[PDB]
Amino acid sequence: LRFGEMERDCMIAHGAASFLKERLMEASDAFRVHICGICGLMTVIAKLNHNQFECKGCDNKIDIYQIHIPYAAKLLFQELMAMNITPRLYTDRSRDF
Amino acid sequence: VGQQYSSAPLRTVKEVQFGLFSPEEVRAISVAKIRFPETMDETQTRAKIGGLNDPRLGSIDRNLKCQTCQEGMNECPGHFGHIDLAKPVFHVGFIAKIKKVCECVCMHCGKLLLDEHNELMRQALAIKDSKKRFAAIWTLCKTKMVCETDVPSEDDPTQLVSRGGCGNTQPTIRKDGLKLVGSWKDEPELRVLSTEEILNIFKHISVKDFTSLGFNEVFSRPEWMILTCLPVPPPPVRPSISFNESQRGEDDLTFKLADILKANISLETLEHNGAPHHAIEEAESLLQFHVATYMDNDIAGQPQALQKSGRPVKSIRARLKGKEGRIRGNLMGKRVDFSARTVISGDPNLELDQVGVPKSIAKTLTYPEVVTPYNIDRLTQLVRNGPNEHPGAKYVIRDSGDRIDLRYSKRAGDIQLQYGWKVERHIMDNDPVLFNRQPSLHKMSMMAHRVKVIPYSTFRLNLSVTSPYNADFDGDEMNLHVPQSEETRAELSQLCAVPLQIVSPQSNKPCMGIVQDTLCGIRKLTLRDTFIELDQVLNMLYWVPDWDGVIPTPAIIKPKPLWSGKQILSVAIPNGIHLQRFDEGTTLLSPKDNGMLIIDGQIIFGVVEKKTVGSSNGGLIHVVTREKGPQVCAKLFGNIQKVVNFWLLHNGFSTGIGDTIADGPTMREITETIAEAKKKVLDVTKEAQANLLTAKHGMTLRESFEDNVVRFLNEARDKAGRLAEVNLKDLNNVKQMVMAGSKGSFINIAQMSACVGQQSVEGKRIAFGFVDRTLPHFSKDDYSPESKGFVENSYLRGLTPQEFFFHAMGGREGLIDTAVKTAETGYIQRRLVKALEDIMVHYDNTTRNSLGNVIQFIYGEDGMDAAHIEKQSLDTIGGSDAAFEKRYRVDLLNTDHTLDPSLLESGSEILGDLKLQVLLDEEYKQLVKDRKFLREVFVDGEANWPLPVNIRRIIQNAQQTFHIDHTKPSDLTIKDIVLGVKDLQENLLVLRGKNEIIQNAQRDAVTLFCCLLRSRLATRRVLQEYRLTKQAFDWVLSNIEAQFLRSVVHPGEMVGVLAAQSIGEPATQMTLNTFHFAGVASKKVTSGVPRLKEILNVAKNMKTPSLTVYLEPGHAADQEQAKLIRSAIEHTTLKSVTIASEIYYDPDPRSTVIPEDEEIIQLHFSLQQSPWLLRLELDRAAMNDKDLTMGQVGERIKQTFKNDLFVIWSEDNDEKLIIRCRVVAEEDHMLKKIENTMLENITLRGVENIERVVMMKYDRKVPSPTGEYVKEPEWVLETDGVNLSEVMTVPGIDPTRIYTNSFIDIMEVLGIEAGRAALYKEVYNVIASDGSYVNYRHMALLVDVMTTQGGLTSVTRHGFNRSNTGALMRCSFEETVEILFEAGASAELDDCRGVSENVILGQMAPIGTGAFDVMIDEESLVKYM
Amino acid sequence: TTFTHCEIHPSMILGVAASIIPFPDHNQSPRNTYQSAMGKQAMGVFLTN
Amino acid sequence: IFVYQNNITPSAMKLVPSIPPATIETFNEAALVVNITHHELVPKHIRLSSDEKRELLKRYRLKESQLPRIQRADPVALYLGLKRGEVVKIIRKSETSGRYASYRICM
Amino acid sequence: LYNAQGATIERSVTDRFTCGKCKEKKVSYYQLQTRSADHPLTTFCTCEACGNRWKFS
Amino acid sequence: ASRHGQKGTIGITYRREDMPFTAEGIVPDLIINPHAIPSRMTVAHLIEC
Amino acid sequence: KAIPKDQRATTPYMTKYERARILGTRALQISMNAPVFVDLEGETDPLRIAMKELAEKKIPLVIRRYLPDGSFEDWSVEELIVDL
Amino acid sequence: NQEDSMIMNQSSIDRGLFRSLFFRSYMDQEKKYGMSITETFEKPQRTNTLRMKHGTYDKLDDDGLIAPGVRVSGEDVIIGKTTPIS
DNA sequence: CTGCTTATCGGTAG
DNA sequence: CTACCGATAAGCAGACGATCCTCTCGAT
RNA sequence: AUCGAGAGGAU
Ligand SMILES: [Mg+2]
Ligand SMILES: [Zn+2]
Ligand SMILES: [Zn+2]
Ligand SMILES: [Zn+2]
Ligand SMILES: [Zn+2]
Repeated sequence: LRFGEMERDCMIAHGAASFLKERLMEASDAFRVHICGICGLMTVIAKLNHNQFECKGCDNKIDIYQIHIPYAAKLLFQELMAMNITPRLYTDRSRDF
Repeated sequence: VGQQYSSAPLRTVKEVQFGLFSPEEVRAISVAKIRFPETMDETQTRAKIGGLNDPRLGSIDRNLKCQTCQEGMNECPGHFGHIDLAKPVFHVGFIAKIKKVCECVCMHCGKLLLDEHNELMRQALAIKDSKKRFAAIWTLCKTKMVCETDVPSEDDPTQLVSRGGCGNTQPTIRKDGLKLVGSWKDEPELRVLSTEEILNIFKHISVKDFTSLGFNEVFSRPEWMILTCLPVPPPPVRPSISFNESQRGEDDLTFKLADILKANISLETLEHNGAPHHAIEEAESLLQFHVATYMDNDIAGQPQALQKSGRPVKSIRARLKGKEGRIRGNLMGKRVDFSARTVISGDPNLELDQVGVPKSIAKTLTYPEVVTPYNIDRLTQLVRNGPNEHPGAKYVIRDSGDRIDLRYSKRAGDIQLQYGWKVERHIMDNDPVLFNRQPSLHKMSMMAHRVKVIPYSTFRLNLSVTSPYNADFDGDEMNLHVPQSEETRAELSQLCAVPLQIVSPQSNKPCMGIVQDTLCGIRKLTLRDTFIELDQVLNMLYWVPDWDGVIPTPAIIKPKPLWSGKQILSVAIPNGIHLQRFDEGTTLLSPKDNGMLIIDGQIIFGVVEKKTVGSSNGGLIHVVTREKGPQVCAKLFGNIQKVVNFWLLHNGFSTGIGDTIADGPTMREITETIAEAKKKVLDVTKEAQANLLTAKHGMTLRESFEDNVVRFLNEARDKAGRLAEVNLKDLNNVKQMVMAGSKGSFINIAQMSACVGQQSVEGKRIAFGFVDRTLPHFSKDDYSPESKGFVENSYLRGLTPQEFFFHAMGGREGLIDTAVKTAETGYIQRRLVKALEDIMVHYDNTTRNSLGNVIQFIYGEDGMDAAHIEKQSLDTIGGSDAAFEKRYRVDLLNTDHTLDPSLLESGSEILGDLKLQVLLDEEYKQLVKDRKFLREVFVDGEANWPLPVNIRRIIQNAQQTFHIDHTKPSDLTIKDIVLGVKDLQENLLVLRGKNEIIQNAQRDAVTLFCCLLRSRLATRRVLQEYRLTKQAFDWVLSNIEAQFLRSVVHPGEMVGVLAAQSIGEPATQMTLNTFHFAGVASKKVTSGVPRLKEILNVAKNMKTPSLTVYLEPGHAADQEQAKLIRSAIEHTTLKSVTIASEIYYDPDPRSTVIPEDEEIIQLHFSLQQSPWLLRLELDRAAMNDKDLTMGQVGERIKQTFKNDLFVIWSEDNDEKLIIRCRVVAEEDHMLKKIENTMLENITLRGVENIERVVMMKYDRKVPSPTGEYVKEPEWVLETDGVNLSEVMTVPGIDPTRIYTNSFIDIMEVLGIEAGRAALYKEVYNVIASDGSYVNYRHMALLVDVMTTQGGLTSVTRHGFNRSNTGALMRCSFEETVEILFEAGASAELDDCRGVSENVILGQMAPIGTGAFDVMIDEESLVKYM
Repeated sequence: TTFTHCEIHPSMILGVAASIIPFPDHNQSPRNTYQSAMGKQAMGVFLTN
Repeated sequence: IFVYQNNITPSAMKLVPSIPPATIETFNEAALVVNITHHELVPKHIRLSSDEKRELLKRYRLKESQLPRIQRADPVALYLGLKRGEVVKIIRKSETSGRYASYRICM
Repeated sequence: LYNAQGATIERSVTDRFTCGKCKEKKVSYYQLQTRSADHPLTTFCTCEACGNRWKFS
Repeated sequence: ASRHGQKGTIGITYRREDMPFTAEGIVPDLIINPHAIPSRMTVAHLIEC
Repeated sequence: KAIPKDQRATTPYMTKYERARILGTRALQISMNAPVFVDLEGETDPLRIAMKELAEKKIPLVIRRYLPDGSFEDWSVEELIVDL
Repeated sequence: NQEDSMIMNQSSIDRGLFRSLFFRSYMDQEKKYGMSITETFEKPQRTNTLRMKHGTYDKLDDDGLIAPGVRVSGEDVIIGKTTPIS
C-alpha cells in the first residue's frame, strides 16, 4: 500500500524519524551506489570482486564512496543528467554555518 | 542492502551541488560512442548492436556482461553514453535565460552592457543573491541597445572614460518556436540567431562576467546552456518490456533517442554531401525539435509531438511533475512492504491501545528477530511450526548472505538455529504496529497499537479510539505497517502509541472519549433510581480486571442489601481521583443529581455522562491522564467499558416509532401554534401588499418582507419543537439518548415529532425558478410559506409532494459544497503542510526552519507543549475594585481587615506586626500591578485563558489528600507563604541562559503563568478560602513546579507540520460559500473557505474590503455626531446627488427660457459666453444625508474647470435646486467632453474608493468607574472599499483603533509588525466562524512564517516556494523541474538539513528522534563491571 | 381554480432506484439519495437466464 | 529631516544620499498627521546599539541574516529612521505569556 | 438616519441550549452542512450574547 | 443495508442460544443499534418495520 | 565548536525524542548479543530490558545535542533526569 | 452492534440467510499470424522454452481446460495455452 | 478570479 | 519651444486544483 | 506487466 505524502507528514509530526527512513528504505527502494569523491556523479565503474573502482574522466581509483539511497532517487539523479543537469553528491560539508 | 559487500566506505550525503553538463565532461564520462539509431539485431541475431543501447552500458538478457563489470541486473546501475551533435542546440527549458543573457550582453566583444561607471548598476551588482542580482541586472540591461565605446566618468559631465570596443547596435529579441529573432535599428534588419553563433558569443563572456550573472566558473557556464554533446540515459532509465524471446517492446524515451539520432544523422548527411546551402537548416530545426521535445513537451509552441497512434509521449519532464511523478509520487510517498488492509470492526472487549489482527494477516506479515540465548528456546519452536500454524515463521537468514524459505526447503524440519541469525517470524501478540486510517491529517490519524491475533477477517479496534481515526464500521478499511528494527519499533511505542496520543495538541483537550452504548448506558446505570443486587453486582465486580478483590459494602442494607450503580461503577475509577463540576442547579445536595463530585475514586453525587466522561476538557479522562499517567489512563477506558457494557447487555435499550409520537393535546397545541404562526405571516404579507411595510435599516421592502417571514416560521418551528420536546417523558429512548450525549441533538426530536420546517437555497427560501412561481402547481405570486417551501409536517406524519420536492432541493445544497468543497480544501491543506514542514523547536528553545532562520524566539510565545494547557480563570482581572479588596487584601493593622485568628494558629500574635506587613504590602503592590497589567493585555476583560498546570485541581487534591478540616486553625506563617510563592517564581524555568538577554526574556515567558499563581497563591486566599497547611502548601508548590516542567515543549517537536495540520484539519470542516448575508444584499461579507483562500494567498484584490472606523473617545455615543463623520468619509460625487443632466438652447444669458428659473438670474445679476446651457437638478434628499449646501456644490465645479465655465446655482429654499453653467466651431461637441467630467471625475466630500458608509451600534465592555467590567456601547461606522492611508487622517475618529480586514494594507501603512497582528486576527475569525478552536501557537506560527522575511510571503507557489531553501525541498511542491533547471543553472547548493532532502535521499531526517547524535562513552563503560 | 392539467399521481417524480424506497416522504431528504446509490450494489436475481 | 508638502523633483531627491556622513530624510505632510506608533496594533520598536546587537547575535547564536527582517522603508522603520544592518527589539504583548520580545534586522 | 444604520441580525433563539461563555439560554443556529446524513449532519449554533461558536455531529 | 441508507457490517455472529428471544420464542436474525435513528433521522425505517 | 561540560544551558530533562532513541539503540545492541549491565530478573524482551537498564541508569551513551551554529552539548543518560 | 455494525444470528446464517452464489468467468483466445503461426491450448510440460506458472497444472484434461466437475482453489491453472515462437 | 510584459502620457533636460 | 527619459495605467497570461482503496475494459 | 480512459468504496 502507498505511504502517501500525508502519511509521511504524520510521521514527521510524531517525530519518529528512524521509522520514516525504514518506510523509505528497507521496505521500498533501498539501493546502493558508488560516487566519485571529486566530480560527485553516478559514473564509478564497480568491479566488486577484484576490488577495483576507477573513474574515467575524473581519474580516480582511490577516492570513492558508497551511498545508501532509494532507487527512485538514483533514477531522478540520472534522468536529470539526461537533461544536462549535474546533481552532485558529496559526503562531507565544507560550508559550515 | 543491495546485495554483495563492497570495499568502498559507507558515508551519507551532506551536500548536493547543482550545476550543468559541459561537453568536455560529457565525453570524458561516456563509455559508449552512440552513432546508430537501431536497437539490437546484428541482422536479427539475438544480441544488441554497438550503436544504441548496449554499446557498453547495461544489458538485458540476464547477462553479467556489462564491460566485465559483471554484476548485472540488480547491482550495476546505468552507464551513460554520449552522442556527438553536428550543430549546437537550445536546451528546451533554458530558452528564457538564453534570451535574457543575450539581452544582457553585446555581441562581437562579449561584455556586460553596463559597467560600474553606471551607478544604478552598482546597487544591482551589490545584491548578495545570484537570483535577484541577475533580476535587477536584467531590468537595467533590457533598455540598452548600443555597445558603448566611451562612457561618462566619475568626475565631470564633459569628460568620458573609455572601456569597451566597437559599438554596434543591438537587437530586440523575441521568442518564436525554438529560435531567437531580432531587429537591428532605419527599417529592421530581420534575421534569426544561430545556435552556432550564440555559443561563440557565450564562450567569449569574461570569467568575472559570469559570476556577476547567476553562473559559476566551474559548475555552470552560460556556454553550457547550449547543447553540443548530449548524454544518453542507460536502460534502467528507459527499460524495455520483454516477452520471452523474439518479442521486444521498448520504452518511449528510447524511440526519442532514435528519432534524435536519425535526425542528427540526416544532418551530417548534408554537411559532408552536396548540401543545398539553406535547405540544410530546414532539417536543422528538426534536430532542434527532437532534442527539445525529448526533455519537455507541454510548451508554448503548439506541436504536441505525437508518436503514431496519437501518443503524446512522456518527455523526461512529465516523469517528474507532481502527483504520480518521480518526485512527489515516487520519492516523498513510496509504496511500501510489510503492510496490510481490511475491513475494520468494533470490539468492546479489547483495550484501547489494542488492535485485533486477523490470523491470516499475522501469518503473512513478519518480524525479523535476531537470535539470542534470550529467545532461542522460543524462536526455534517457531521455525519448527513452519509458516502455516500461527506461532511460527517463514524465513531463516544465516549470517552468510542467503535466505532459507521455510515453505519449501527440504530442511524446514531439521534446521539448527545459531546465535546471531535472523528468524523472520509471524506477527505475534503484543508487537507494536503503526495503525492508520486515511485521509490522514492528524497525529491521531496515525497511532501505534498492540497486535492481538484473532480469527475472522476483520481488523478490530476499540470504540473509544474511533473519533481520532474518524471511523464507523459501515465498510471502512485501514492500513497497518509493521516496524522491522528493535530501534524502529521502539520509536513507535514511545511516541506513536495510542495512550501517549490522548491529549490532542491542536485543541488543548483530550480527543478520545466514551461514545454510544457505553456512554448511553453509563447514564442509565448512574441514576440513583438504578439499583443492583447481590448476584449481578458480583459479576460486574469480577469484570473489572483491577478490582481490589474486596466487594464494597452495600449502599443499602435494610430489608434487602442493594447496591447503587454509582457505587460499583466507582470500582472503575481508581484511587486518589478528584473531580468537581456543579452544573446549573447544583448545590452540594443537588435536588436534580446535576453536575458531579468525585472524591477518592468514588462517585458521591451526579449522574455520569458526556460532560463528565466525554472528550470534555474539565472531565474524568483529562484528569486521570494528568493525574495518573497514559498507561494508567488507557486502562481506565477498558474498565468503564467492560462493566457498563455488561450491565447494559442485561438491562436493554431500544427505539421505536413510539419514541416520536407526542400527546393528543400536545400535537393539537403544536398544529395550533403553527396556525397562529401562519396568520402572523399572512398579515405581514398584506401589510406588505398595501404598501404599509417599513423599510428597516436592513434594506429593501422586499428584503425586509423575507427577513420578517423567515423569522416567523423559524421562530414557529423552534417553539413547536420545545412543545414536543417537553411532552417527551423520561422513559423515552430518543430523549434518553439526547441526555446521555450518545447521539441525537434536540432538533432531531423537533423535526421528527413536531415539524420539519423551512428549507433554504443559498440563504433565502426557494426561488421562482418557474417565472413568478416555484412549482407549476401554484398560481403566480404565491409568496406564502407552503408555496415558498415551508414543510409543515413532522417526519412521522410524512411530507406532501410539494414539501417532499422543496425539501429535496434544500437537501442537495450540502452534497454540492461537499464536492466543490473538498477539492480546494485539500489543496490548502497540502499547501500549509508543505509551507511549514522543517520548522522545529531547537534545543535553545528557539524555533527555526531548515535554513537556520529564527521564526519564533520561544515556541508559541511561551515555550509550552500545546498538549499541556487548559482554560484556567485569571481571577485577578475580573470583578470590581470592591470585590478585589474584599478578597486579596490582608491588612494586619486594621481591626476589620485582618486574618481572623480563628484561621491561623499564629494570627492572634500577628495583629499589628509592622515587619510582616511590609512583606504583606508587597503581595498587594504586585497583585495590583498584575491587575493594571492584565487589563492591558486582555482588553475584553476576558479571564479564561490557555495556561499550563491546572491549579484548581492541583489544590483540590491537597484538599482531600491530607483530609484538612475547616474547623481547626492552620500552621503556616505569612512569611511561609509570600516568601514561598515568590521562591517558586524563580524555579519555573523555560529558557535557561546564564546571562542577561536570556534571563530577561525568560521572565517574559513566565510572566503570564505567574499572575495565575499570585492569583491563587495569595494570603487571604490560601488561608481563608481553602485552608492549606504548612505541609499541604509545600506539597502544592512541589507539584506546581514539576507539572510545569513537564509542560514545557521538547526540542525536536516538529511544530511546522503539527501547526499546519491543526489549521488544515478544521479548514477541511469548513463550509464552502455559505453566506449568511446573501439575502440582505449590499451588506455582504466573505465567509468560510474562499475567505481563507484569500488570506493564504496574500490576495491583492478582495471581495469584501471593509474597514472599520471607531469614533473619538468622547463623541462616541452621540447619534448625530455619527452621521457627521459619516458624511465626511463617504465618497460623495456630483453623480451621487444629481437627478437629471439637461442641455438647453438658451440664447440670451439675461433671461432664462425656462420660467421655473426666472427668479434665479435676478439675483446673480443684481449683485460673451455661449448659448448652450447645461442644467443640473440636484435632489434635496441626498444633499442632506451628506451635509452640503448649494454654494458648496457650486464653488466646487467653478474651481474644477476654473474661470472658463460660467457657473451659477440656486439656493437651499427653492422648490427645485438647479446648477446652470455655460461654456466660453463645434461647441455642442465640447459640451459633452465636459458632460462626463462633471460626473466620474469630481469629488465633493469624501475619500475615494469609500462607497457606502454604514453606522452601527456596537457593544463594548469597559472598566466601569466602580471597577466592574460594564457594557458601554459606542457608535461605529463600517465601510465598503479601502483607503486606510487617508481615512485614518480624518478628524473626529479614533485613529488608534481603525481596522481593516485588508491586513495587507495595515502593513503598508502601519508597519509589518502591525500587519502580522492584523493577519493573525484575520485568520482567527475565519477559523472562529466555523465554531472551531485552534491553539494560538499553531496559527501564530503560520502567521509568523508569512512575516519574518520582511513583507507578506504568500503560502502559494509565488510565495514561500521562491525562498532560499534547498533546491530539493522547493521542488517537492508545484513548480518542480522548473526549479531544478534553474537550480543547476545558477550553481545552487542544497544544505540538506531540510526534511524533504533527507527524505528524498532516504536518510534519517533531523526530526525529533533524529535531532542529535548518541555516542558511546568510553569512560562510563569502564565503570560498569 | 383555473386548472388545466392534473398529475397522474405525485409518486411518479421518482426515478427507478428511488421508487423502491418505502415511505420516502417520511425520510430526511438526502437519506433517499444515499439509498439510491447502494441498491445498485446489491445482490438480487438480475435476470433468469 | 526635510518635510515636503506635495512632492519634490526626482532630481532634488537624489541630492540626498550624496553627502556622507550625514544622511538626509524626506517626509510627506499627509504621512505625518497621525502618529502610527500610537495605533492599538503597533508595538514599540526599539533600536539596539551595535553593542547590544553584537551582544544579541552571540546569545542566540545567529548568523545575522537568520534574524527576522524589517523592510527598509517600513513605516515604523522610517519613523525611527533605520539603516541597513541595525536591529529592532520589537517587544509585543502576548495572549499566552504577558509580554513577548522579538527582533528585526533592517533590510 | 434610518438609511445610515445597517442590517440587524435577527434570528430566533432557543432555550434548549447550553452556552460556555455566558451559560445563557440564548442560542441560535443554522442547519448544515458538511456531510448530510450517513454519517450524520453538522449543526452550527451561535451565541448572540457572547459570540462563541461550536458544532455538533 | 436496509432500504434507507442505513448501512453497516456484521460485527459478530451469535447463535440462537445467545440471542435475545421473546416470550413467543422467536429470535432476531439482525440486531441494529438504537443510535442509528436520532442522528440520521430515518423514520420510514421504523415505519417499514 | 565544543561547549564544555560547564556553561550548560539545554534542558537537564531527557526529552521524549532522546529517550525514545536511547532505549532504541540499546534494545538494538541487546538484541545483538551484547553484554547487559543489569540483572535480568526473568526478562526476555530487549526493549523491556533496556527499560530496566534505564531506571537503574546503567546505559553508557552520550547524547550530543546540537545548537544551530554547529556547537553542541554532550549529555550522558547518567546525568539526564528521566521524569515523564 | 455499535456504530454502523450489526449482530447477525449465525443459526439463521446456517439455515441459509443471505447466502449467495458467485460466478466469475475467465476467457482466452488462440491468436493467428499473417503468416500462419497460431497459438495452442494444451497441458504443457517443460521442454526447451520451459517458462511456466507455479500452480498445479494437473487439474487440466488435455484439450487445455478443466472439467466443470472439478474444484479449483489456490493459484491453480484453469487454461493451458502455449505460444510456439522461434 | 492575477503576475509580468507593453504601450501612452506628462514631466524635465540640451 | 522639441528632445527623450521616467512613472503610471492598463492589457493579456499561467499551473495549481482531497487522500487512499478495489473493479472493468482497450491499445505500438 | 507498460501505457489511455470508464465504473465503484471510505470521510
Ligand atoms: Mg465509512
Ligand atoms: Zn568522478
Ligand atoms: Zn556495468
Ligand atoms: Zn560589442
Ligand atoms: Zn455564548
